[PDB]
Amino acid sequence: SKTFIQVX
Amino acid sequence: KNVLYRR
Repeated sequence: SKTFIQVX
Repeated sequence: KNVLYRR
């Protein structure tokens, strides 16, 4: 269970 | 850290 948030 | 931030 992983979440990847793209920041710039 | 289950939430990883991708620069």
